[PDB]
Amino acid sequence: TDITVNVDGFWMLQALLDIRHVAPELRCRPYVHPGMAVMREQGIVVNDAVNEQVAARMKVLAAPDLEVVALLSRGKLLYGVIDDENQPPGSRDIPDNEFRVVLARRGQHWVSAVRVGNDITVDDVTVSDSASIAALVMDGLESIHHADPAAINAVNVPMEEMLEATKSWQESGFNVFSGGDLRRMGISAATVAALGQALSDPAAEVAVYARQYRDDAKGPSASVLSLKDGSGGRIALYQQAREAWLAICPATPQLVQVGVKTVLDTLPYGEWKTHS
Amino acid sequence: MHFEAYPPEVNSANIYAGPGPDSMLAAARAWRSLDVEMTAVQRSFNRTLLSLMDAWAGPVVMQLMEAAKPFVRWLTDLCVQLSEVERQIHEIVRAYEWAHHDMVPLAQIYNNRAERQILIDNNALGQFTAQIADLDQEYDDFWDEDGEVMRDYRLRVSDALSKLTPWKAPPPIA
Amino acid sequence: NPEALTVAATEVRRIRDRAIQSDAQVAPMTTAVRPPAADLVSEKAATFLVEYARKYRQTIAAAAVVLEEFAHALTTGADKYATAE
Repeated sequence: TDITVNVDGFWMLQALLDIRHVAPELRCRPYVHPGMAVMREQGIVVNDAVNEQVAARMKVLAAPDLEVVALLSRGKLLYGVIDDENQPPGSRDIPDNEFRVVLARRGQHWVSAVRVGNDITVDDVTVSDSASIAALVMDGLESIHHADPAAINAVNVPMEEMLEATKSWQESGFNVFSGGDLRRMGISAATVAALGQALSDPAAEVAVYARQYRDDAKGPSASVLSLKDGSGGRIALYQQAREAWLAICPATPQLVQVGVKTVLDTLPYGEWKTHS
Repeated sequence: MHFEAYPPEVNSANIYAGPGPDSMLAAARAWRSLDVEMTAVQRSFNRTLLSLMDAWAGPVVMQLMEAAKPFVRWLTDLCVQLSEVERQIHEIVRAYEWAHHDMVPLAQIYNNRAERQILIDNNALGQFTAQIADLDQEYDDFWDEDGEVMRDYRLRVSDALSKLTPWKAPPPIA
Repeated sequence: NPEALTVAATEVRRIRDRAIQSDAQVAPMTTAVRPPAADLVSEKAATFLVEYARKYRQTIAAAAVVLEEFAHALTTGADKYATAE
């Protein structure tokens, strides 16, 4: 059922099916022979047309009603930045430590596109509710790095104040001895310790967010679910659905599903299971 | 040529750099002059042949006119080709001007990239991540736009050149 | 009429001079075309126009050979009918 192509092979499918863009997280080239005869041996292109089943999947990515995205990392998540001087402009490379997962649906059809290295893999996927989406993400993350939920209590802090305070804290390497501003907002000693570790020296990170499409427009989720593994526990940061409030949470199975629900409930056009 | 192979920093910089169309405009004036002078040449040649005929009517000169017929025709075809060159150079200059105009300015690309880096610098808690992806979509839209601007430029220039057919060698007379 | 051939030879060489002169006068302008920008479309255009000017110059050189031989033929024609009286 599943298919695996590189970035150039993916561009050929775009040409063969006249698809312009797909999710930017896949980092392909827009569309405005020897590489073919490879996809013929794998049964992707029969005669000179894309297989009916694979064509269908690619058309979901070509025009989804919804994209739900997960950026995973081993170590600190870099959000696509490679530090290398000779990196060309608009490089299609992704850092060696990143796995990108786009879950797209058009109508009732849920498709997955996973980019790792230079390889994009396409396949059908089973998605029903926020739980099943949380599951897929946690499975993906656990595969990189196992960790238990930090020993902390959920707390809600004002988003603006927490960013300002986290930006100073960053300047001192997120040192727990400089955690006093966060302590004064009423965040636990234990939370400040665990969060400092997750921010200063993570073993694995995950950002989850989404996008929704209407007639003549698009819009991102107002909230992002972020997971980080440091010394003494996985922690879950996400914005409550509303200025704004950040939830800081132990990454329990439950609160992780709550956070995914919040991401999905912060899309601009409402109901996300059924939308078109 | 698929210029979408290349990022918008490449397609935009390439169109903004270089000397401009002055040298093509000057060549167009030069080709106009040739059109003018070679039409005069053609007209003088017809008059010379006709007045030779009028001065000495009879078989010898008629056979001379016959042996000149290929060259007279060639000369007419030359003049028709000459009168197309100025036109098509100006069509190409326009094509260049519209490509220059429609291409995405560099500042817009650099700002996208600079804005994106600021969000990343401030993304410890991960809450800018979707805005970061919107900016990547915007960059990809610049890539796309430049791609289609260069496609249309290629096709305009291509059509113009296709109307400038090759010079044929003159036939002899006797 | 012999003299008519002689007259024509002179006029044909005068027409030849004009073709040669116009070619030369503007050759520096037709062959100095630069690409207006650094892209490959601009370069393909400029390169075509330069080559097109060069081929036009070969062509006029050829046509000036053809005209000179016409003038020579008219002259030699005139010296036959004049040296037959």
